[PDB]
Amino acid sequence: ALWQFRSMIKCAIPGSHPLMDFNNYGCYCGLGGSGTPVDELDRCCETHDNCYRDAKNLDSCKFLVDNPYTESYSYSCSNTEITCNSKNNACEAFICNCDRNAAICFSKAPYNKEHKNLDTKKYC
Ligand SMILES: [Ca+2]
Ligand SMILES: [Ca+2]
Repeated sequence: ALWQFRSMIKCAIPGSHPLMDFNNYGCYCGLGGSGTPVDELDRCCETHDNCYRDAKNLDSCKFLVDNPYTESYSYSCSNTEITCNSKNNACEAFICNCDRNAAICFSKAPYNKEHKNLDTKKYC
Protein backbone atom coordinates (compact mmCIF):
# COMPACT_ATOMS: atom_id res chain seq x y z
CA ALA A 1 0.00 0.00 0.00
CA LEU A 2 1.25 3.58 -0.52
CA TRP A 3 2.36 4.14 3.07
CA GLN A 4 4.42 0.91 2.94
CA PHE A 5 6.13 2.07 -0.25
CA ARG A 6 7.17 5.39 1.44
CA SER A 7 8.40 3.29 4.20
CA MET A 8 10.49 0.84 2.03
CA ILE A 9 12.12 3.94 0.47
CA LYS A 10 12.96 5.12 3.95
CA CYS A 11 14.32 1.66 4.39
CA ALA A 12 16.60 1.69 1.43
CA ILE A 13 17.56 5.37 1.84
CA PRO A 14 17.65 6.13 5.59
CA GLY A 15 18.15 9.91 5.37
CA SER A 16 15.20 10.64 3.05
CA HIS A 17 11.80 12.29 3.04
CA PRO A 18 10.00 10.25 0.32
CA LEU A 19 7.10 12.68 -0.38
CA MET A 20 9.58 15.63 -0.26
CA ASP A 21 12.29 13.84 -2.26
CA PHE A 22 10.56 11.69 -4.95
CA ASN A 23 7.15 13.15 -5.48
CA ASN A 24 6.85 15.64 -8.36
CA TYR A 25 10.29 14.64 -9.53
CA GLY A 26 10.97 14.28 -13.24
CA CYS A 27 8.37 13.12 -15.86
CA TYR A 28 6.95 10.35 -13.77
CA CYS A 29 7.32 10.47 -9.99
CA GLY A 30 4.08 12.06 -8.73
CA LEU A 31 0.73 11.31 -10.54
CA GLY A 32 0.49 9.68 -14.08
CA GLY A 33 3.52 10.51 -16.19
CA SER A 34 4.20 11.50 -19.81
CA GLY A 35 6.96 11.59 -22.40
CA THR A 36 10.35 9.89 -21.87
CA PRO A 37 11.88 9.93 -18.36
CA VAL A 38 14.51 12.64 -17.77
CA ASP A 39 17.14 10.52 -16.01
CA GLU A 40 17.67 7.10 -14.31
CA LEU A 41 15.67 8.14 -11.23
CA ASP A 42 12.70 9.22 -13.39
CA ARG A 43 13.12 5.94 -15.13
CA CYS A 44 12.79 4.11 -11.92
CA CYS A 45 9.49 5.98 -11.47
CA GLU A 46 8.34 5.00 -14.97
CA THR A 47 9.11 1.30 -14.43
CA HIS A 48 7.07 1.52 -11.22
CA ASP A 49 4.05 2.97 -13.02
CA ASN A 50 4.45 0.17 -15.52
CA CYS A 51 4.79 -2.42 -12.78
CA TYR A 52 1.47 -1.22 -11.39
CA ARG A 53 -0.15 -1.29 -14.82
CA ASP A 54 0.89 -4.95 -15.28
CA ALA A 55 -0.57 -5.75 -11.87
CA LYS A 56 -3.91 -4.21 -12.68
CA ASN A 57 -3.88 -6.63 -15.64
CA LEU A 58 -3.68 -9.93 -13.73
CA ASP A 59 -7.31 -11.06 -14.18
CA SER A 60 -7.16 -12.55 -10.58
CA CYS A 61 -6.35 -9.24 -8.82
CA LYS A 62 -9.20 -6.84 -8.17
CA PHE A 63 -7.90 -3.88 -6.11
CA LEU A 64 -10.01 -1.63 -3.96
CA VAL A 65 -11.02 1.42 -6.06
CA ASP A 66 -8.80 -0.14 -8.73
CA ASN A 67 -5.66 1.19 -7.15
CA PRO A 68 -2.82 -1.13 -6.25
CA TYR A 69 -1.68 1.46 -3.66
CA THR A 70 -4.55 0.42 -1.43
CA GLU A 71 -3.12 -3.07 -1.16
CA SER A 72 -1.29 -3.95 2.00
CA TYR A 73 1.24 -6.75 1.89
CA SER A 74 3.79 -7.94 4.33
CA TYR A 75 7.45 -7.00 4.24
CA SER A 76 10.26 -6.19 6.71
CA CYS A 77 13.40 -4.04 6.72
CA SER A 78 16.78 -4.98 7.88
CA ASN A 79 20.13 -3.20 7.58
CA THR A 80 18.98 -1.51 4.35
CA GLU A 81 17.62 -4.69 2.78
CA ILE A 82 13.88 -5.05 1.96
CA THR A 83 12.27 -8.53 2.09
CA CYS A 84 8.85 -9.29 0.78
CA ASN A 85 7.14 -11.88 2.87
CA SER A 86 6.64 -15.14 0.90
CA LYS A 87 3.26 -15.55 2.45
CA ASN A 88 1.86 -12.56 0.57
CA ASN A 89 -0.74 -13.72 -1.92
CA ALA A 90 0.17 -13.61 -5.61
CA CYS A 91 -1.37 -10.12 -5.87
CA GLU A 92 0.15 -8.88 -2.64
CA ALA A 93 3.55 -10.22 -3.76
CA PHE A 94 3.41 -8.49 -7.14
CA ILE A 95 2.80 -5.13 -5.56
CA CYS A 96 5.27 -5.85 -2.79
CA ASN A 97 7.95 -6.47 -5.66
CA CYS A 98 7.15 -3.33 -7.58
CA ASP A 99 7.63 -1.26 -4.50
CA ARG A 100 10.71 -3.27 -3.59
CA ASN A 101 12.33 -2.87 -7.02
CA ALA A 102 11.46 0.85 -7.08
CA ALA A 103 13.00 1.47 -3.62
CA ILE A 104 16.28 -0.17 -4.55
CA CYS A 105 16.29 1.38 -7.95
CA PHE A 106 15.76 4.89 -6.21
CA SER A 107 18.59 4.14 -3.85
CA LYS A 108 21.04 3.72 -6.76
CA ALA A 109 19.92 6.47 -9.19
CA PRO A 110 21.71 9.81 -9.03
CA TYR A 111 19.56 12.62 -7.56
CA ASN A 112 19.50 15.72 -9.76
CA LYS A 113 17.86 18.73 -8.12
CA GLU A 114 17.18 20.37 -11.51
CA HIS A 115 14.62 17.59 -12.05
CA LYS A 116 12.55 18.01 -8.88
CA ASN A 117 9.43 20.03 -9.84
CA LEU A 118 10.04 19.88 -13.54
CA ASP A 119 8.04 21.94 -15.98
CA THR A 120 6.47 18.73 -17.31
CA LYS A 121 4.22 20.52 -19.92
CA LYS A 122 7.48 21.67 -21.55
CA TYR A 123 10.01 18.79 -21.00
CA CYS A 124 7.81 15.79 -20.77
CA1 LIG B 1 3.74 8.16 -11.78
CA1 LIG C 1 -3.74 -7.13 1.48
